[PDB]
Amino acid sequence: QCVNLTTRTQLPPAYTNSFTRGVYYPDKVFRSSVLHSTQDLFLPFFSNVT
Amino acid sequence: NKKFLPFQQFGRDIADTTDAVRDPQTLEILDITPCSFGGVSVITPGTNTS
Amino acid sequence: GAAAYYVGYLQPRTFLLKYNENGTITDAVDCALDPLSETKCTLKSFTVE
Amino acid sequence: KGIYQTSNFRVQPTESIVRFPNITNLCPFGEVFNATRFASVYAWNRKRI
Ligand SMILES: *[C@@H]1O[C@H](CO)[C@@H](O[C@@H]2O[C@H](CO)[C@@H](O)[C@H](O)[C@H]2NC(C)=O)[C@H](O)[C@H]1NC(C)=O
Ligand SMILES: *[C@@H]1O[C@H](CO)[C@@H](O[C@@H]2O[C@H](CO)[C@@H](O)[C@H](O)[C@H]2NC(C)=O)[C@H](O)[C@H]1NC(C)=O
Ligand SMILES: *[C@@H]1O[C@H](CO)[C@@H](O)[C@H](O)[C@H]1NC(C)=O
Ligand SMILES: *[C@@H]1O[C@H](CO)[C@@H](O)[C@H](O)[C@H]1NC(C)=O
Ligand SMILES: *[C@@H]1O[C@H](CO)[C@@H](O)[C@H](O)[C@H]1NC(C)=O
Repeated sequence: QCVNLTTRTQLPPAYTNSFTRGVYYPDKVFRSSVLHSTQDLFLPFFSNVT
Repeated sequence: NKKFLPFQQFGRDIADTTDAVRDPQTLEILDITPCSFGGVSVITPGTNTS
Repeated sequence: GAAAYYVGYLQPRTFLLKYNENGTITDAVDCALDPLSETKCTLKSFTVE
Repeated sequence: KGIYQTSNFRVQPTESIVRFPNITNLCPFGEVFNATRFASVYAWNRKRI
């Protein structure tokens, strides 16, 4: 049983910059002193994040 | 001396060849180095004389 | 209380990653931010002369 | 007469070794392939081995 917490539907959301965040390890292999190019669903740098 | 993270098993170099491997029984990291190395040249004075 | 959360959206992009001596990821480059970032991504070097 | 380059110095393997994890139990071949009732195609079942 849940009783509605808020009546206000939405407020105008404001966004900040995600400076160089959200980088994840693409594979489970170890690399040292290596510059590696990989394609995946990464988060764009300097993006708009709510 | 390489320290693999718990989720990693193999290691690869810039040429994508396997370089470090974790022993699945003793959990120690080992490096793989090729067996062939070094140049060889032969000096002959001609097969018609010696 | 006092809590804040942030949501961003992923997108198919190519990255170039700097791997440390101990195996950590210390830096990365977005290859589509600007022409400078693209030329870094193609030249495989974090410094462009 | 002259000096000629040949193949690089080769060392032949002397032994062969195998390193597999210490595993003793046998895989559930009798409850995956030999089950009494299978799942429907629209609600197929997925099992971890
Ligand atoms: C497979 O066998 C090896 C060797 O018998 C096991 O290595 C043992 O690891 C434990 C964990 O610290 C040590 O206390 C023992 O001394 C090791 N054995 C020997 C003979 O030194 C290994 O653990 C086994 N694999 C698994 C998954 O248990
Ligand atoms: C799958 O289950 C059947 C049972 O219906 C197994 O068949 C029996 O297997 C035992 C062990 O080999 C034999 O002694 C019996 O004679 C078999 N029954 C018949 C009617 O022949 C079968 O072995 C099982 N298969 C697996 C891979 O576990
Ligand atoms: C509030 O919760 C009640 C509980 O039944 C529900 O009937 C009502 O639709 C809710 N108000 C909304 C969704 O605006
Ligand atoms: C995010 O979008 C707003 C407009 O909705 C814009 O004003 C702001 O500059 C954007 N942030 C960026 C581009 O980092
Ligand atoms: C080299 O050997 C061949 C055959 O043995 C001979 O015909 C030739 O004269 C030799 N060359 C010299 C310079 O002696």
